[PDB]
Amino acid sequence: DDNTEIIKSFKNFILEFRLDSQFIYRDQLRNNILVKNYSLTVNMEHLIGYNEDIYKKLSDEPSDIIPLFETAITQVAKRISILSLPTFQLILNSNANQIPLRDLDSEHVSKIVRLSGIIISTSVLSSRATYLSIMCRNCRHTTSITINNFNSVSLPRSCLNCGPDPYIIIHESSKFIDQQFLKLQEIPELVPVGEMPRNLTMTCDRYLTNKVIPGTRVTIVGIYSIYNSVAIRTPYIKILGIQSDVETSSIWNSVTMFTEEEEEEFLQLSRNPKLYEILTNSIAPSIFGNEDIKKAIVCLLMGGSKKILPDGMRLRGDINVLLLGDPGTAKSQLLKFVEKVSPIAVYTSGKGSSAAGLTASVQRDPMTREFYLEGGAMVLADGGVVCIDEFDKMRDEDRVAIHEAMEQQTISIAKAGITTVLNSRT
Amino acid sequence: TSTSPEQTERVFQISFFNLPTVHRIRDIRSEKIGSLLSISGTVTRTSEVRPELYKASFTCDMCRAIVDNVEQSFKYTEPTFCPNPSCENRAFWTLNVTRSRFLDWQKVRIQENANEIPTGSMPRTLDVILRGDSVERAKPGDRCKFTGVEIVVPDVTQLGLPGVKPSTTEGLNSGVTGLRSLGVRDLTYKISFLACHVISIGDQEVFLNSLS
Amino acid sequence: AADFSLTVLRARIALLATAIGGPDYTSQIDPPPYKLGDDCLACLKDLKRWFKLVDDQQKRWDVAMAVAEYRILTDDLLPILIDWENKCSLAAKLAKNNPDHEEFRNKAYYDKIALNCLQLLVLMTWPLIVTEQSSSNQITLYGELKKHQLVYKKTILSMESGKVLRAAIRLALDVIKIDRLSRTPRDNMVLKLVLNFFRNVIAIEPGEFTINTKKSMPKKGITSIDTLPPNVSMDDISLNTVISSFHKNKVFGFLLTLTSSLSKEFDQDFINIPLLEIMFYFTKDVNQELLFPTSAGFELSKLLQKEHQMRKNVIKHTSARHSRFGGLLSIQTPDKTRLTVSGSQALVDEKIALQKLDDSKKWNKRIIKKHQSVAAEGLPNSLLNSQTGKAIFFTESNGKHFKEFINNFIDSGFNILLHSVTNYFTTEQDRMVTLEQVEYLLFFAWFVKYQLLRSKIDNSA
Amino acid sequence: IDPLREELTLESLSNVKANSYSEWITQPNVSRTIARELKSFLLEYTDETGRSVYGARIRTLGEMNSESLEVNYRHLAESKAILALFLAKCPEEMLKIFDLVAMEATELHYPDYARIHSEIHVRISDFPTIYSLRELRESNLSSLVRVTGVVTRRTGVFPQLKYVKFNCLKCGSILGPFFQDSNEEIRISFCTNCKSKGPFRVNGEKTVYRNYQRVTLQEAPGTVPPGRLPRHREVILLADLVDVSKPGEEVEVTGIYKNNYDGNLNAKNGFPVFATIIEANSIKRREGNTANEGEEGLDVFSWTEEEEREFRKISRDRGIIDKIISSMAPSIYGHRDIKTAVACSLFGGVPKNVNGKHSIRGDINVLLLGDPGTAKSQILKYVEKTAHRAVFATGQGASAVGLTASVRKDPITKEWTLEGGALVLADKGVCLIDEFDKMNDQDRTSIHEAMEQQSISISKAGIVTTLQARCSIIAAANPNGGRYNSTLPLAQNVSLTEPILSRFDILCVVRDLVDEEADERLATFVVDSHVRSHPENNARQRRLQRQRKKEEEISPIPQELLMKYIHYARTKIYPKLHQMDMDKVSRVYADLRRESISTGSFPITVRHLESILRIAESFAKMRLSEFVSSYDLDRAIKVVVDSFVDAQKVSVRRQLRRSFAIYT
DNA sequence: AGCAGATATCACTCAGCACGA
DNA sequence: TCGTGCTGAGTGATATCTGCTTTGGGTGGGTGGGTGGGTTGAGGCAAT
Ligand SMILES: Nc1ncnc2c1ncn2[C@@H]1O[C@H](COP(=O)(O)OP(=O)(O)OP(=O)(O)O)[C@@H](O)[C@H]1O
Ligand SMILES: Nc1ncnc2c1ncn2[C@@H]1O[C@H](COP(=O)(O)OP(=O)(O)O)[C@@H](O)[C@H]1O
Ligand SMILES: [Mg+2]
Ligand SMILES: [Mg+2]
Ligand SMILES: [Zn+2]
Ligand SMILES: [Zn+2]
Ligand SMILES: [Zn+2]
Repeated sequence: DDNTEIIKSFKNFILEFRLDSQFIYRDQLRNNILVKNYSLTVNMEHLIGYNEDIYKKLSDEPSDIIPLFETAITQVAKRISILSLPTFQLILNSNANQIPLRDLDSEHVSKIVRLSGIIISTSVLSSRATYLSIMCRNCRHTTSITINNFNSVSLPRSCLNCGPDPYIIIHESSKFIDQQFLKLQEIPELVPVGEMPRNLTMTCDRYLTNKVIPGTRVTIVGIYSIYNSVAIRTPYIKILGIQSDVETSSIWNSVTMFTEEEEEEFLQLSRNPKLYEILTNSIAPSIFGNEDIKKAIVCLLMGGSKKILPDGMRLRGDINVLLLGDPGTAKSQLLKFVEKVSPIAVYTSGKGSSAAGLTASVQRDPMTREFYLEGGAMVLADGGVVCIDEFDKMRDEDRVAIHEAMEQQTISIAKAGITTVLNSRT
Repeated sequence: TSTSPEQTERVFQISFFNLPTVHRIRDIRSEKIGSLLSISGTVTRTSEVRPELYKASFTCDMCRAIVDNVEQSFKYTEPTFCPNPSCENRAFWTLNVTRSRFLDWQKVRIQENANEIPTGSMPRTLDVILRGDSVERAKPGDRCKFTGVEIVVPDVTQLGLPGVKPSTTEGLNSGVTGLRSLGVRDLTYKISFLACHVISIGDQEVFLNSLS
Repeated sequence: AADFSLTVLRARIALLATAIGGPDYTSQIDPPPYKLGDDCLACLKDLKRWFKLVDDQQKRWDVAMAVAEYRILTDDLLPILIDWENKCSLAAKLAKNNPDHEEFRNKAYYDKIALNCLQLLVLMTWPLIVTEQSSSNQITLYGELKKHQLVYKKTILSMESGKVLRAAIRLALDVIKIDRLSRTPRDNMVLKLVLNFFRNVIAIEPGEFTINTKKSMPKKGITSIDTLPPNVSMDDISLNTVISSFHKNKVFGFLLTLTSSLSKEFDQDFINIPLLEIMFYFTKDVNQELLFPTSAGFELSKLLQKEHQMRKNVIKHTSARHSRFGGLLSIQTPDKTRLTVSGSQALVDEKIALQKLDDSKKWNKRIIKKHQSVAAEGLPNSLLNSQTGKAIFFTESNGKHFKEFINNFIDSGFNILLHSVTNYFTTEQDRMVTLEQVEYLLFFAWFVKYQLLRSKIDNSA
Repeated sequence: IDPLREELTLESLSNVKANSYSEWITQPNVSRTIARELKSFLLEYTDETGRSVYGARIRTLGEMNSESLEVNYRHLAESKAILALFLAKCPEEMLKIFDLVAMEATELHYPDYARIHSEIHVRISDFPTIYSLRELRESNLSSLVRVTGVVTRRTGVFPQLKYVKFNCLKCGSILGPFFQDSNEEIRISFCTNCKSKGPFRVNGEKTVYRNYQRVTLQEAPGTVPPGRLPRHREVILLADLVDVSKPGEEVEVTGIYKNNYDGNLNAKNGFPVFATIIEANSIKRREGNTANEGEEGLDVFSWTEEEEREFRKISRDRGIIDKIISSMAPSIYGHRDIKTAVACSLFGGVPKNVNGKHSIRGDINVLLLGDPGTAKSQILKYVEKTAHRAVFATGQGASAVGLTASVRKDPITKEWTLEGGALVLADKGVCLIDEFDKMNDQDRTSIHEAMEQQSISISKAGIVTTLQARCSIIAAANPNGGRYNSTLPLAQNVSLTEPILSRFDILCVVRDLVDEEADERLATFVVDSHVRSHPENNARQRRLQRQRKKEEEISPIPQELLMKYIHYARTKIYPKLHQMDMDKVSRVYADLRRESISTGSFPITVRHLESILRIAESFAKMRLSEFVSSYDLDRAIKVVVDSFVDAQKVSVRRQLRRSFAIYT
């Protein structure tokens, strides 16, 4: 009844929106379908402009309204692509005020919120159920279930005599999707007085997976929901859209993501006869002098080229710089600026560091009783720069662990039955 | 100032002392269970003070009837029969804390003195329970002389507890069975001590008043 | 509807209770003296009107439960009566000092308040009887009201060492102060009220434990049969406490005076039956042998020896070794068939073997017992249902006082009381209810047997 | 007249006619009377000044969009003794009625406040009786208690169901919502309609959630008997109370002592023993506030509007800075150079972030290098008392990770976790390190990053994180050999290295010299102070008046008012520099560098120019001024130049003082 | 598979009356 | 006042069906506990 009307309203919004003479979402959906990208990104300002009632309905009960929007998108896609296709995904963009991660409480339960933080951990992709094929043990009755991933579903308790829970899933006829778990910490500047940073559990589906790497600031739009692991519920965030300032896709792939307008801006800048002076002046504008150190930092950021010989020998292509000087030289400020400007960077204190901190650590899983390897500053800062302040303060033991990382750009671990050679190109 | 509505009957406690004989922890036997005797030992550990249910009061779920003065054994106890002729409720009760009575409770762990210990032997240990005013009268490390009654403590787990799933000697410690409660289970016993007396062997105007 | 009306009833009675009066904390004298409210007499009259128009005419008992909930009795009526009695005692002392000296104002109003308080006390303390025709509300509130009555009796016997008994005695003596011919029906009604108050105070006792029988009893079974309130023990309501209070407040003297001048200076029609009921409730649970027996140590030693002999006889059935020793016996029947028994006593003895064989059997033949609840007929607990040997444990002083009281009554007015009761009852035999028949017969039997025993013990009486 | 709407009077309310306090309070008429009396108390209560305290409190509550009205227990006790007794004996229902009557006094001022916060909580501030976790017994059950302890363990904030809705498995009927106790679970056994033994699936169309948190309160080391194991209790923090107490802090907890049935407890002990908890009503941060226990209120550093007006009036005075300096440690005779530095450190500077790329520290560090008996530890103790957040540490008593942050394995989750330290606890506060020179090298070196970057970096056991440490450090040290040698340079008198010395903004060298006049004056002042503090030398009002009279002798400003003033200035004032003599500061810096070129001299770097600017900002802040004036800059220049001159040797001190006479 | 709780359908005891002795 | 059924509904009782849960291991959790078991390896910390 009402669901059909909501779906019709969403379909009309998709098929009728236009700001000048291009149907933005219709054309976007067609283009996405062309390249086998079953999704659609919707700007919430446009939804508010088209009809405020639709936005009110979406905001009131997101977990119950979003699936209807996905169904409408799927129907419109079928109309536009097939001449008489899994369920499409809805990705939202908004400009609402960002709520501090610590300000999330009971008042924000089951609502769309926007917040920013730092990703500290990502999980291995799991498998969720969308279309389940089931059969009854006794009478062998074939049945199907369609499941949406939004949680306010189970196998029928009663067959359609058969005992409780008589249905068994047939796997070869079912369809699954991808799922991932992320841990989001709060920005250091936003932490309250004398408090440890807070962690938040988050989940992403399908096309929002494999979008972020640990240690990168991101902005998240999602639903502040709760799940029962007796009078309490564990909070979590259902991601609806990820916005980051670092092109992670272009970093972990040889593929490079840059708009044509970008590529041509970076060529024009490179054509500048004196780009070297511009970049030298662009580093630590608030620090006087130290021109040579600024040039060295520019060279370190740019880095060299790495060659792999036919015999297998590999030549390093990263540049390391040491600053030994008197107090008040502004070395720490330069290190902080380098950490801020580099696409990937980790700022660490020698004093407050360890051998296992800076390479990788053997960690036992509490449940499985199995040993895994976590990563340290030189694995988290792979492909970037590691700013080791207070280098002199570092213990010998700790220090000695850095040699292979610096030169061979690898980490060798032989502990608790784990024999592996990690990659640390920093 | 005002009338106090809560004035319950006093819970008198009788404390004995000056027993002719003082026993050691190694001298405790099962023939003296339920007898008044004194023991001496060194306090090892002291638990915190807890409220212990003494005389419970319950209200009927159905008809709101009230059942009072339900004596409690080592386990939690509830009524079985509603006092209302009309009411059929048997096994549906809710505890009422307002009308219930609680007592102070503390667990003290003691071990035999070093001089009494046979050479090259592990010290022997015993559990002493203090109630009422005798609470927090023994501190760890002290050498105390307790006077009280030797008791035997069952396995309350076996007996059946609300919301609790039930469950040296190489399996030779087999308990007693045959009880209705213990349909297929067995009951084991533990020797403890209930002490009623504790003796620890080991501004101008206020001061003047104290002196004789 | 019903629940809302119950809430309104409770609220209105609570307002009445708060409006009756309370202690005056302004005065520095401690303990504070009770102060009467502006409309104390009106409040008592309204409470009596509520009792008449709701409790009885509508066949319910919600008013009594509401009154008990807000402690109207233990906090208002008993202090009022005690204070009035103390004022009268002070006036008597002043008169002794100087007969013309007086320290009373509004004496009529105080007497009116005291009389209304005594009437309400009798109303609240009247025996509770459940019949077959009793409404559902009456049936459902039986146990709670009995518990409240127990609390009332304990408070009456304890507070101020029971001075309300002295207040009632003074009220009765006020009627006694006027001649028999000058005695108006109101005075006789007051006398009957006082006697009924005493009878009710003696009569009250714990009720029965009523259990629904719809369903066969569970695997858990009966836990305990306890009807006592939370903060009331059997020591507070026992006949020992009643004897102590009566001796302290000289109730026995008043009763003896009434029963000695019976049918001579009084109208017997009003007084004969209340006296008979009072004495029956006095002596219904008392065995006469106990009254004619440190000696406690000697008896304790004898009982310990008896238990020792019983334990010695029990010992032959116990095995010296532990249970798991595991001795197996085979016993041969007259025909060549062997039966198996377990236990050392089985091997060492044959009678024990056959007893164990018998005992081991699982099948039981059904035994049906015809049990009649005494509360069904409205009778109180007495010798008829009390288990044989149930002994009322008196203290030495209380036992002496009770024996002296009974002896004085038997030597003073038992003859006249029996004659008057027999005349009145044979004149009105058919109207007898079961309670009156049982009461008369038990009183006659008890007193005759006690006199027989005392005559045997003592050659004088 | 409807009987349910009739009400009694106060004297009649005192007379109890029920079997228990809860039954008396729950009665309709009694509840109405209690609510009316509480409303009257809130509306009509007046202090010595004569203005409605709670009217202003409600105004402030509405202004700040808060949901907690603080009520002082003493005020209620004096105004309405019976209501205070009821609150003490039956906290639950009394607090419910008090909460209701508070949203009708708030709503009186702000009619539409219900659209901001649905409910308002009442918090009791000063309960007369204080208990220890050892002293708790069964007689305190279901009654308000006040206990102190250490927050050993903490949980994350969880949403808890305010109301629980049940539906029959079989029948399908949905039972009405039920109140969720904070203590233990609510279950339905007997169905009103269905009458089914079977359980109910728990479902609800719409549920209202509540903030929930639990902490492990432990006896503080100070209060526990020496050498005995501490006792602990579990404290439950409901909505608006969460995150107020942080692990490792010392707090006073006002709450309800409650007990519940625990099966495992019974099982383990073998006796019918009930578990116990505390339902927090109010929390007071006792950390570093041992000497401030004589005040009232949940927060002694908070201020009212009238106190803000008084602060403004005080600030408008010309000689405010001199009075503030004189009020620092009034019991210490002289050392007007150690008091000025302490005041500057307490007020602090303004941190700056230029274009989001450059971060500049805005805190002032002070070091006291002096003789054994020159009143340094007492100064540190006074700073600890006055500062809003302070931490005290000793030389060898402090480890390299006891300061800063440390890594442990979590007992519950069996995973590596991060703990705070001295520095962390002193965020936006002060860290005091007595016996600085006796510190281990390793220990000492720890604070290097923290003292300038205002951040802590940890890379241990797979934990890669950066914390915030915006704490100022004031340290006391003894010169090498136990006594300063004024002939040798400063560097030879101490074992500290150049970086640590440079990180200190102000250096105060204290010398003990024999002088007849100085000795006479110091002895006279010490004797007078000792006589003044002799214990023998309304009742509460009389005590306060005599204390004020004693204080007036040695301090021009009340100490509590001084702490409130410092907190207000730090929180609400951020001075800026717009007009200033560039050439003067540049020349001063150049001259300082030229004179410091000498070997063994006190190090000079850009850090000290920034310290001059910071001290100017602090001096401007001392007057609650929004802009730094030329006088403040001149005073800061004089302070720094005087410290530098005093740090020199005897032989060249005269020449240095003559050269720098222009600036000072 | 075994165990504990429960439903419901299975008999048996005291109850009492008609005939005659 | 014995003997022999016929009536009988009450008061049982015992022969008979309806729902957990378990082992131990994270394919039940950490608002069931760590004194009911698991448990050897790595890691960080303080006293040394
Ligand atoms: N040339 C400069 N321009 C601007 N600011 C400077 C310059 N030199 C030093 N500073 C300031 O001096 C202070 C020195 O602190 P910083 O932590 O940067 O020093 P550092 O060289 O790392 O020394 P250390 O070895 O003592 O840690 C910083 O506030 C920095 O802003
Ligand atoms: N200038 C002073 N004014 C008042 N009292 C002082 C002064 N200097 C020292 N004292 C007294 O002498 C003692 C000095 O001890 P303390 O300062 O704690 O030692 P340290 O200086 O090594 O920390 C204090 O108790 C203090 O009362
Ligand atoms: Mg540095
Ligand atoms: Mg010192
Ligand atoms: Zn089926
Ligand atoms: Zn019932
Ligand atoms: Zn139902």
